[PDB]
Amino acid sequence: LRNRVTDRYFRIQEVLKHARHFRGRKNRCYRLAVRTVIRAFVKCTKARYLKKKNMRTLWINRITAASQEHGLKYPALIGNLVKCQVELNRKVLADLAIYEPKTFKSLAALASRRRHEGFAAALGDGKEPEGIFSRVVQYH
Amino acid sequence: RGHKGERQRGTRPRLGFEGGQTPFYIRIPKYGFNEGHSFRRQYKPLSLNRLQYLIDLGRVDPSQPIDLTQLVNGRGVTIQPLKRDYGVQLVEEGADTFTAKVNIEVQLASELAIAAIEKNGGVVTTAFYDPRSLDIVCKPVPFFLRGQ
Amino acid sequence: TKKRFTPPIYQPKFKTEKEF
Amino acid sequence: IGIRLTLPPPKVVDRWNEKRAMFGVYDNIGILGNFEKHPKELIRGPIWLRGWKGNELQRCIRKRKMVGSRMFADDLHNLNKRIRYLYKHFNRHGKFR
Amino acid sequence: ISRKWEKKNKIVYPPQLPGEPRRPAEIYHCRRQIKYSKDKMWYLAKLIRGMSIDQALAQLEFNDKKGAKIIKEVLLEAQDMAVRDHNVEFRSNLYIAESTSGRGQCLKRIRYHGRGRFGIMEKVYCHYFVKLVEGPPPPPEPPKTAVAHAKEYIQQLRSRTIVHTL
Amino acid sequence: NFKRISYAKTKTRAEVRGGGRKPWPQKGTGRARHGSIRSPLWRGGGVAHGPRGPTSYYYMLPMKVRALGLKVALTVKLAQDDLHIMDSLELPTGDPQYLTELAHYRRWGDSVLLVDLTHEEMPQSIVEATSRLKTFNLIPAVGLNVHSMLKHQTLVLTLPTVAFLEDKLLWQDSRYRPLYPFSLPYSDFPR
Amino acid sequence: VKKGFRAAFRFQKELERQRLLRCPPPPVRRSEKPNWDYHAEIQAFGHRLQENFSLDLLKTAFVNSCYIKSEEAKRQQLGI
Amino acid sequence: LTYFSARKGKRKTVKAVIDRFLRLHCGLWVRRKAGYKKKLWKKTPARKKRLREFVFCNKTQSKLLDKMTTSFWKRRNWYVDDPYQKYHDRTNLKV
Amino acid sequence: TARGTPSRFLASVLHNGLGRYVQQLQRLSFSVSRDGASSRGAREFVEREVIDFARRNPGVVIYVNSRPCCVPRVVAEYLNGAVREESIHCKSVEEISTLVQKLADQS
RNA sequence: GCUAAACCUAGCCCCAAACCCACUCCACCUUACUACCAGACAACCUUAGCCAAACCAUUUACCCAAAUAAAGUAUAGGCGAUAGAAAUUGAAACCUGGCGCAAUAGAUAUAGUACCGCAAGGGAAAGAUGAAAAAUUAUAACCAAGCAUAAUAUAGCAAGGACUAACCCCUAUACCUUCUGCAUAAUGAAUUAACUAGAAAUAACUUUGCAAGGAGAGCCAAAGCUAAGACCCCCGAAACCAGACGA
RNA sequence: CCGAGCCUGGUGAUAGCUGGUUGUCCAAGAUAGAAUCUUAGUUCAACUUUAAAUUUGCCCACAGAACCCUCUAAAUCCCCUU
RNA sequence: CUGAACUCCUCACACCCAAUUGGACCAAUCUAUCACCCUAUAGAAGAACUAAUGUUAGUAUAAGUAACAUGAAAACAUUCUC
RNA sequence: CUCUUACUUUUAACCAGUGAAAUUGACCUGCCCGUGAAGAGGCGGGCAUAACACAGCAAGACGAGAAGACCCUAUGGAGCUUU
Ligand SMILES: [K+]
Ligand SMILES: [K+]
Ligand SMILES: [K+]
Ligand SMILES: [K+]
Ligand SMILES: [K+]
Ligand SMILES: [K+]
Ligand SMILES: [K+]
Ligand SMILES: [K+]
Ligand SMILES: [K+]
Ligand SMILES: [K+]
Ligand SMILES: [K+]
Ligand SMILES: [K+]
Ligand SMILES: [K+]
Ligand SMILES: [Mg+2]
Ligand SMILES: [Mg+2]
Ligand SMILES: [Mg+2]
Ligand SMILES: [Mg+2]
Ligand SMILES: [Mg+2]
Ligand SMILES: [Mg+2]
Ligand SMILES: [Mg+2]
Ligand SMILES: [Mg+2]
Ligand SMILES: [Mg+2]
Ligand SMILES: [Mg+2]
Ligand SMILES: [Mg+2]
Ligand SMILES: [Mg+2]
Ligand SMILES: [Mg+2]
Ligand SMILES: [Mg+2]
Ligand SMILES: [Mg+2]
Ligand SMILES: [Mg+2]
Ligand SMILES: [Mg+2]
Ligand SMILES: [Mg+2]
Ligand SMILES: [Mg+2]
Ligand SMILES: [Mg+2]
Ligand SMILES: [Mg+2]
Ligand SMILES: [Mg+2]
Ligand SMILES: [Mg+2]
Ligand SMILES: [Mg+2]
Ligand SMILES: [Mg+2]
Ligand SMILES: [Mg+2]
Ligand SMILES: [Mg+2]
Ligand SMILES: [Mg+2]
Ligand SMILES: [Mg+2]
Ligand SMILES: [Mg+2]
Ligand SMILES: [Mg+2]
Ligand SMILES: [Mg+2]
Ligand SMILES: [Mg+2]
Ligand SMILES: [Mg+2]
Ligand SMILES: [Mg+2]
Ligand SMILES: [Mg+2]
Ligand SMILES: [Mg+2]
Ligand SMILES: [Mg+2]
Ligand SMILES: [Mg+2]
Ligand SMILES: [Mg+2]
Ligand SMILES: [Mg+2]
Ligand SMILES: [Mg+2]
Ligand SMILES: [Mg+2]
Ligand SMILES: [Mg+2]
Ligand SMILES: [Mg+2]
Repeated sequence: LRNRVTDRYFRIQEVLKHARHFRGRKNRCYRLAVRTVIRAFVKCTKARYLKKKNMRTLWINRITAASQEHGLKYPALIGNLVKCQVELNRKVLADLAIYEPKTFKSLAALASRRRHEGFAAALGDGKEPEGIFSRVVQYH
Repeated sequence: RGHKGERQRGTRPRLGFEGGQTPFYIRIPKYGFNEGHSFRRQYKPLSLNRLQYLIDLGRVDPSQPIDLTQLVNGRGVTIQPLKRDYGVQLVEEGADTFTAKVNIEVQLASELAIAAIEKNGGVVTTAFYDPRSLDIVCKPVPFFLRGQ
Repeated sequence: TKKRFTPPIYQPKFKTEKEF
Repeated sequence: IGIRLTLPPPKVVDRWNEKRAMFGVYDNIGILGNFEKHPKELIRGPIWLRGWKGNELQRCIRKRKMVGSRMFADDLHNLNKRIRYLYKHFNRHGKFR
Repeated sequence: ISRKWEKKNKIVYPPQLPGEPRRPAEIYHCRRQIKYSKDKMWYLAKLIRGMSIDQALAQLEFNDKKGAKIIKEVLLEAQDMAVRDHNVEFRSNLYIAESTSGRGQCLKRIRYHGRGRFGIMEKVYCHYFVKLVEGPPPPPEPPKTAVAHAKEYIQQLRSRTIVHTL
Repeated sequence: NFKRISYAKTKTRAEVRGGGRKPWPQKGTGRARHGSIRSPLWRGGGVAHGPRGPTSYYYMLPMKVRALGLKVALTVKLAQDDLHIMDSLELPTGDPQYLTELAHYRRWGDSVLLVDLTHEEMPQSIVEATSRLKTFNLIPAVGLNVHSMLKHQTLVLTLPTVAFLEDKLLWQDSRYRPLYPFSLPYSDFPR
Repeated sequence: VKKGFRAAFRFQKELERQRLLRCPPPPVRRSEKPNWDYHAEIQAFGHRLQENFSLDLLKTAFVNSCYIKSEEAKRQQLGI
Repeated sequence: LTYFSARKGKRKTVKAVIDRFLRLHCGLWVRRKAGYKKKLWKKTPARKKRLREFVFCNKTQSKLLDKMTTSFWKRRNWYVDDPYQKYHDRTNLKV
Repeated sequence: TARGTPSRFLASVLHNGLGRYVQQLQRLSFSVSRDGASSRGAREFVEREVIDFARRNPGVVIYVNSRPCCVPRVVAEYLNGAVREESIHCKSVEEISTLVQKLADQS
């Protein structure tokens, strides 16, 4: 009994369908396409890490820009918002800067206020009571 | 198959070859463990336990003389004349519980096996069969079909 | 170094003789 | 290229032809027939393969032994050469020793 | 081999409605197995694309290439065929809608080299395809002007969204 | 499979016509090195690992296993209401339509295996009817086998056949291990 | 020529998809396509919308004057 | 080793093994010590006694010797008055 | 990959769920062979599951068609005009139940 | 839109059976195919070597008249590699079939022709409508590479993430083989189609049967025995020897 | 292509040497040595894998392991508990 | 403050080591029986190719590149030049 | 040769006809320094940079061609010599 592959055409089309938008002969020549298609799929897999990384870099750049408009550096805003128990993440903070500029100025003002309270406390010797915005809500 | 060498290509040395070191199976001195093995007489053991068990199940009849034919026809012993078997040796295993009275013809019998049969009123005889005779007595029907 | 020569091999004629 | 552009002619199989209908009959010729005939005697084919099985080297040796004297000169030469090649392969070449 | 170009002159369209615009006549003609290169023939076919039938014939009559005479011969029989069999009123009212060359069936021959070596020589053949459409030749495209560039640039600026956010 | 003999065969590189000479020198030509034009790499060359027939597939299940299989097939037919016992296979007529109509009326399925005790003593009427049919097949008791029983949806046995099959199949359960082939004379066999 | 039917059948299916894509068929009413029961479709329409429609009124709402005038013309053409 | 003989297509026994080793039915192989007949004048009595011993082979050697012999040599034999009859069967062997 | 395929923005059909939720699945067409082995799981789904599934979804018209077929299929049609064909070849009854429920929940 | 693509027959393979063997007239061992002249010459005679023994030097299976079994036993042997009986035992046997190939397959075969060689010798390729061609203005189209329709716009393994947006932004040192380690300026590869490479004993394991027995004479057996399943590739030297052909 | 012609056959010469070795998916997985005309390879150990059996394995408290001689070394071995 | 495939978070989980080894599936083909717009359960086997300076065929690249060819006029008769 | 120059023919380039070969993983085929299987068009840091022909040139593509002939290895060959 002599067996021969009868559906090789379909096996080839499984790869070439992913190579139609490629440049040059590697969009139609299996030998060439198969290598480039594999590389494309590997890139797609690893890009999921970069997508997350690049998104956060973008948010920090955008938050940095918005903070500077109010005379605040990025680390001062983020650090002091945490000390106020405001857990807004960078994605939302970047969205607020673009579409809710009045709320963002309020957040910038709050961070600036908390930052100044920190300085007053550090300069004092413990005589002063805790700042109004420095008080932490305790949970149990 | 691995990578290169003789083994990937299927050219590794014969079994027993050790790479050039004088092989284990050659460096041992010759000794006559098996010298003359094919000319040694062999006897299939038949214990008194087996003999009694065959009698109790009706596979061997003690009312008639028992010999190699009756034992073979009862599937008590399997004799191989072509493997230098010369018959059955009666072995003493089971003597304490042997109760049957039998007239039995064997090729070899131990002293204690003879005592067991004789204590119970039976007769035991030691009989010699040559290789050809053993083949015929063990399987009579195939012989009769030869016309000799 | 021993003289090394490789002679040319002609292909079968018919392969260049087919007509319409 | 490489794939036919039309469907092949439909496959018509008569499952109840006499050959298929009676397949297997007398396979228990011995068990049900007092063992006068062995089922292997129902096998039809080359005289050196009836009721016997072996690897290609064994088949070659068996055929040369049973019908080698009746083989054609060219066929017998090929058979002798095949036996030599297979002898070398199985006895000297392989992964296991 | 494929011969679809000759079957395009056999398509009968259904009668037009009273208010529909008059459909231009389309005439497909070709010459098969020309002893000439398709690569060289491409240049002549390229030259006359979009030209009127008369302008194409004039350009080809004074070309020095061998293909020019062959194409001119094909164009003239296509023009005659358009009026005779395709109900084209004015023979001059035709323009080259399509003109291209194709590869023909070629022959292989041996070319001898020195030292007993050889090469395989191909005796090249080609096809020429032409489509004639009734009507004046379509006008050429005006060069994109500065106003168009500025309009396109500003359009791209106006389609620009805030990316990766709400 | 036990009686299968495959007749497929191909030629090795040693058996393909020609191929003696080395097609071109080992070195200097710039081409791949080759020893013979009939190598399996070449068009028209030998087959590397093709069929080497004729090839036999003979083997034998233990006699007891083949006997047990017959028992299982009969039980399955009875348990699934596909077994019908007849007193005899005598039909009123030799017309095949009668037998076909009888099976339809009795809801006997598309195909029926008819088993008689002996070939010689089969009634002439049933012989005439079955000879003209394709799904109604008449066999002697010695011809009964698992494949036929599974291929046919209904099994019909005569009462003498039933007694015949019980004797043969139950003999396998109570017998000694053989001393020589059962074809040779024994004390109590045959019967 | 290679043995087998499956690969050829699969290729026929693809040749028919490409043929259809090259010449997309003219669209037709869903009612004209298979698996259509008008009464069942009318009832599901109301249920999807969570509305207790009266099936007599709902059916009339879909009937248009153009469909009635044309339905009558077909009747006259067939002499019914 | 000859895996398939040219005349019979059957595996052959290496007769060098038969000449040197005794196989017990339990699977053990018994050999003599190399050099037990060599230069006894320079060997001590303790060493000479060790050389006279009949000793067993290890698992790896036993597996090799099994492969180098056919099944005939592994059958149970009943030689009359066999010196090694007792050693054929193991006793009180846990795993 | 993303560059090798089309994309769209997250959206709904006629602002679904804003004023009221409307199930988008509108029709289901089963094709189950009477005798095919591949359709065994589809036949068992039609005997006990399809009737109870229709009671829960009165806005979906289910068309069961028994005919000779080597590959049983379910065809889902939605109010927006989308048509989806999903094979149920050799699928178990539980597998088919899961698939059919997924089609009901999609837009 | 071209070039092309697609096909099912020609025949062939392995068995069975059967013993086998031709012829018109004329010409043909001289320079064969040459009507017609003085001769006388006559056939027989151990294969070798590759290869294995990891060199090699004795040695290294080759149908020789019944399947099986005895038995890989007796025996032979640098007692190494390996070689290897017999006595004895004793079965079946109905040609006209195929889980064989289907134009790169299957015979080399359309043919030992064309072609190549002084000679011995080597040795191809390919065909495809239909009931009718005394229907040839006929049988659709759709599919490899290659091109055409339709050249090109900063930047870089040619893609991925994306994006309103092709590109511009960001990330990213082809593949196989071979190596301590290869983007490597180490190997192979123009590309398409087709073809092209893992063969089995010894035991062991797994799943049935029966069980001190198993097995359809042989064999094994101190739970064994029978059956089955499942593991061992492809291409390549320079050589060696025998017999022919060549000044 | 004469350090000894050519063709055919033995012949599928042999090659510890180079090259090649075809569907998907998961899992465990790195390395003391000895001998060898042997070091471009093999066989045995060692390591690694699968199945099976039943019982300790690893980590380690005291106590304990040499004189001769210079660095009176970092440590090791043994080892209950855990 | 930034900063990983570390860790947490929502959901899921057999799903990142060469040689080698164990396991779960599987394209097409043939056969048995089903099935009947292309399948099922089994049995088989010439059973799967991005690589061997692989074999054969087609077509590219180099490239319309290297290279190749016909002394002159005329009435095609003839004459002239060499 | 100092030290080359001029002219003729061929080749050459352009037009027309005919039409090969080795070579080719894919190429969207820059320069500098640095790095790295240790000498980079492809990596890092810089610099440069609309697109596309034709004619030259031979510094690089460890350029093409020939599975290095030198050297070593193989229990691979062969010729020749010999106490
Ligand atoms: K072997
Ligand atoms: K011995
Ligand atoms: K040698
Ligand atoms: K051929
Ligand atoms: K390098
Ligand atoms: K390198
Ligand atoms: K190199
Ligand atoms: K490579
Ligand atoms: K002469
Ligand atoms: K290499
Ligand atoms: K080596
Ligand atoms: K001058
Ligand atoms: K250069
Ligand atoms: Mg992070
Ligand atoms: Mg390799
Ligand atoms: Mg190695
Ligand atoms: Mg010449
Ligand atoms: Mg040959
Ligand atoms: Mg030769
Ligand atoms: Mg060779
Ligand atoms: Mg062939
Ligand atoms: Mg040797
Ligand atoms: Mg004999
Ligand atoms: Mg052929
Ligand atoms: Mg194409
Ligand atoms: Mg970049
Ligand atoms: Mg190196
Ligand atoms: Mg690297
Ligand atoms: Mg490279
Ligand atoms: Mg190299
Ligand atoms: Mg195997
Ligand atoms: Mg020699
Ligand atoms: Mg040699
Ligand atoms: Mg000679
Ligand atoms: Mg002369
Ligand atoms: Mg010569
Ligand atoms: Mg080889
Ligand atoms: Mg792992
Ligand atoms: Mg030595
Ligand atoms: Mg080593
Ligand atoms: Mg401890
Ligand atoms: Mg983790
Ligand atoms: Mg996980
Ligand atoms: Mg499938
Ligand atoms: Mg294959
Ligand atoms: Mg391929
Ligand atoms: Mg290749
Ligand atoms: Mg050039
Ligand atoms: Mg030139
Ligand atoms: Mg000239
Ligand atoms: Mg030039
Ligand atoms: Mg030119
Ligand atoms: Mg190259
Ligand atoms: Mg550098
Ligand atoms: Mg480079
Ligand atoms: Mg070079
Ligand atoms: Mg080299
Ligand atoms: Mg040598």
